[PDB]
Amino acid sequence: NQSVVVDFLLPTGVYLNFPVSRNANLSTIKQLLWHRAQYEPLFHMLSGPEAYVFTCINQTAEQQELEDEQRRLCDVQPFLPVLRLVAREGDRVKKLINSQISLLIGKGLHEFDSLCDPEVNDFRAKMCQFCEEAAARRQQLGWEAWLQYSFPLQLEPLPNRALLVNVKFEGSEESFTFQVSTKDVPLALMACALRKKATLQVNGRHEYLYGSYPLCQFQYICSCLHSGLTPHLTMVHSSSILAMRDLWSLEQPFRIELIQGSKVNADERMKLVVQAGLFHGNEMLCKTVSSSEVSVCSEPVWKQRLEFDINICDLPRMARLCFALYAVIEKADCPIAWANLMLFDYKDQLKTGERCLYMWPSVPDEKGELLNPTGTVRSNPNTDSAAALLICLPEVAPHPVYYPALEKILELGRTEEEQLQLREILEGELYEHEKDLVWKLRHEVQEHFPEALARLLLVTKWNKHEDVAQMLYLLCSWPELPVLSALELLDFSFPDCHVGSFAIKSLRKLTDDELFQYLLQLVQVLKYESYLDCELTKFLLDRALANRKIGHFLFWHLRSEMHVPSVALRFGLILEAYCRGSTHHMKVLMKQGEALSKLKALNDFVKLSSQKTPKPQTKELMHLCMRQEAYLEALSHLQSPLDPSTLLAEVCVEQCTFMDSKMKPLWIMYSNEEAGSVGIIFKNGDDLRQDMLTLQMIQLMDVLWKQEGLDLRMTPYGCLPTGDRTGLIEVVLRSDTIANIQLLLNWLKSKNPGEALDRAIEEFTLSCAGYCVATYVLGIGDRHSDNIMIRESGQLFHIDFGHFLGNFRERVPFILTYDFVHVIQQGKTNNSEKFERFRGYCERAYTILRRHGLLFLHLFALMRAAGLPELSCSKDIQYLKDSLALGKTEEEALKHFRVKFNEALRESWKT
Amino acid sequence: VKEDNIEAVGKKLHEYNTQFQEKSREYDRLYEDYTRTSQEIQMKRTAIEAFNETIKIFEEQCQTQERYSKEYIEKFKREGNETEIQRIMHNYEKLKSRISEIVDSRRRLEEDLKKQAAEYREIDKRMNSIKPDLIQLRKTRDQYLMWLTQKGVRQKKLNEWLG
Ligand SMILES: CC(=O)N1CCN(c2cccc(-c3cc(-c4ccnn4C4CCOCC4)c4c(N)ncnn34)c2)CC1
Repeated sequence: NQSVVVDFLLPTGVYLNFPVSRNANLSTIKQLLWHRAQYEPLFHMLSGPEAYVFTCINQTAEQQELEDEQRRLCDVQPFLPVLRLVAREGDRVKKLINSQISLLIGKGLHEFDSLCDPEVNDFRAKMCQFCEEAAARRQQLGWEAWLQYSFPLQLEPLPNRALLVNVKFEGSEESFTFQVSTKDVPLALMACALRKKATLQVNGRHEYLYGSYPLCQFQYICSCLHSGLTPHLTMVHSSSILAMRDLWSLEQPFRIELIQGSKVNADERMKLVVQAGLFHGNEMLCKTVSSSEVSVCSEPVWKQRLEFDINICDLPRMARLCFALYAVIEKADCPIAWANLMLFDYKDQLKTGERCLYMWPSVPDEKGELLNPTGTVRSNPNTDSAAALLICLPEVAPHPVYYPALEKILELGRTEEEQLQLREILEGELYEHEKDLVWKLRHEVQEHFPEALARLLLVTKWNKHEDVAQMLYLLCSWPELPVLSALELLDFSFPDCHVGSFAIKSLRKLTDDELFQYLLQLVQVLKYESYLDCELTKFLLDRALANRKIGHFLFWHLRSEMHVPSVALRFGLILEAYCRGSTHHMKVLMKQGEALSKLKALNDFVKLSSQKTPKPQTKELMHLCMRQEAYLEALSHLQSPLDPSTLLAEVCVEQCTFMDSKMKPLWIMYSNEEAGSVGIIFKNGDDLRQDMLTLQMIQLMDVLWKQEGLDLRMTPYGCLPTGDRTGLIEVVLRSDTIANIQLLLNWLKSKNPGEALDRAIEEFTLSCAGYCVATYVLGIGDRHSDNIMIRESGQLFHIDFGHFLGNFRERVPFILTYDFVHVIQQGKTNNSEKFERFRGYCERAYTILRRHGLLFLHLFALMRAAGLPELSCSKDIQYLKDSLALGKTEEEALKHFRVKFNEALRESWKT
Repeated sequence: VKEDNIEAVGKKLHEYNTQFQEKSREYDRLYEDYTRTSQEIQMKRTAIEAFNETIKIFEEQCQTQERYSKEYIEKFKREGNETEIQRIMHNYEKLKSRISEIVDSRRRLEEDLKKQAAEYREIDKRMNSIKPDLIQLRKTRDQYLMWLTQKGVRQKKLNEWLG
């Protein structure tokens, strides 16, 4: 129904209840209320309508002050249709922001207060302040700085030709087209127009042309040059920009009081054992001490003491007490649940007393190991149903003990035949005989092998405080490592806080552009964190507040995981902090999140409306739902979540469709009368993370190649997971699938006549090589004409990747398609000149990738935190060592690549 | 490995793999439910917090109505306006009646959450009885795979039994 009955509570205690339209705005409802309230008692005492503001209990169970009375009741979505008039004044500034955060981050801020944890409350106090300070500090800065913040430069990674460039001014429909040099700086490009005016910003985009760079090094100019089109720009100065802007003594063994269990669900014919071990990363600190067998029931009682072979003083800072509840058939074992705990709290104080750990369910995998030390060190948020273990750490001294401070830690820390024996070892598993040598020659590792720090940190005995001090002492004097080495130190195997801080120290050298390429891995590594406040969170937030594009993608990387119970608290806290310091972008992210919320409901409609009526019937039934004022306004005029510099303006409801596939995704089209015809795909039903990782990897290859002057004309279209099996994919205009084309060289003829056909043939050859090399390296199998697409320009590209590194884990061979070789050869049967140029591109692309092989290993290794099943173990990473032939020499690799190339060509003939 | 003949072990590898793929599909369907119920439960629990939040507001209103009416019931009584007092009290009778509707709706959700918390715990019991069987079928299948690898069975034949 269009109408809904609303309960109204007047400040005099008077209760009014009447129907209003679900599509009515609050401002209108307040007027309908005053009209009825006059015919009810105590009206004379009410102040004017404008003196009051509506209050509601929103979806997130939080009180909301409804200041923007232009919002419709349907957009407001109160839990129950109940509204209360309250006093308008009372520092509304914080009240509006706090409310708009809870809606935007997909979790109520009161859920953070409810927890009653000082760690959560300290994070909020420190992080929100730091972020608010940076935001205020940002407002202080000039027009130039703020422009670099909101619209950072989008540059490409050379000859000097002539470019015909258009120019214009704000409001003015008069253009002054003049030519300028390809290698000309924008200061000159504007000066040549300043003189041309009397006698900065791409229009229809949030992309600006400034700084000490040549016109051709920019992405808009670069696309304009290759696509032929002339660049249309709008000259703007300061005026319009400012409008936008505004103790080691405790030698007693470690003890644990395993008291009770709660809400356990298993077969009553069994017994129940609780295995417990101590961990620092992936290594054991001692032996896996187990409990006694107790009968299967909901609330089991042990009241047993578990003593570990490690004296309290030898415990490292990042010590983890890991638990697992197993159901054994008296005297295959069943893992019920697991839980991890930090022995030292965030304030460095060694935890003491009863701790109730809400346990996480165990999942049967290839490595069925009893304990799970990698798992979250937080509690299960489902405290309602989740099983739990009641443990108690005992008292050790009259006063609480803290892990020794850096001054106290660095205090206790201060041949030639073996010198060759170290060189051979540091040349990736080091055995007990190798570990003991590397440790003795630790001072020689810092001196002659600073890059081998990671090997050294692993050999260190983290279960003996003497060894730990010696290592940390060296770390506090270790040379600054390159970004590549720092990336490795972010892995779960290096959990010491000082190692993370040394790793971050080296990541601070990253340019905003290089950091963007590792942003997804960096967000994932936060799952390996133990405390909420850490160097990585600070780094990520500091960077997000320094750059709007980084901030944008940090928002969506964190938001799209707000459903995952293990990260929901951590990610929630970071987003609130990001929001407090980015109030401007907070308005953009609200416009995006609204359009996304509408499209889910529009997709949910089309999913059901397809299981009834045919395709054109559902199409017009969809268009009607889209033509609704509350829908059309939400879906129109918003920054593209895939690229925030893209303005999605006017929805083309006639052009809008859905795709007949496994999850029926929505094809949404946009037109811009100021820009050309941008499109987006709203997909719901299947996880888009794998596709985003694959595309990010292809983009990295594309950059790495472009850096060595090799442009393989790749199509890195955007793919952004926005939530739980929800995402967006960028529409590549003027393109179709190879299969649909073969219903190929005639398709290129009918799209590139004359001298344009030889342009397309080169685009095809260049993109073919890159996507052949890329799909081989990533092990992407199941590559057929249905998931390979060609663009009218000649560029070939791969779509929908589901199967990663073999995992259909069998080796995927290099693949050359007959049809593609045919096109590469221009139609000839034998065209050695063309074919060998193409083979050269494949060999060049592969060689460049090998040079940056460790970057891909380090990046994939950190991506193991994502929980993707096709990327969960060392063997998945091993696939890349083999595909990139990393354990070979460049010449040995190139001859095996050539062998696989020749065989790909021979097998192409067979089909 | 029970038997000791190549083709006979090969048939069992196929049977055990089929039995493994089947039981894995059952646990994956039951982990789909456990994940779904976990999400539905935290929804019902936040919706319970919302009803409590709504009732709080409705109770704050009665507090207001009682203190605020005090001064006006006393004033309209002296003016012979026993009509205004009757209007104020019947509007309050109206408010209180709606509270009883909201309270009852909060109670209906408490019934659903109790029934769904029992559904979840039975799901976890149904998963924890499949895990020992699922893990055993994996180990068994793997030992037969090794047995035939050791015996020198070709990858083509091994793939034929698994697939
Ligand atoms: C104009 C129009 O409505 N058309 C013509 C083009 N049509 C068409 C046909 C075949 C393929 C496609 C198709 C698939 C994909 C794609 C790349 C990655 N994922 N996906 C999709 C996302 C949703 O789930 C399926 C894969 C894309 C894309 N990026 N741009 C243009 N077309 N396109 C598009 C769809 C109908």
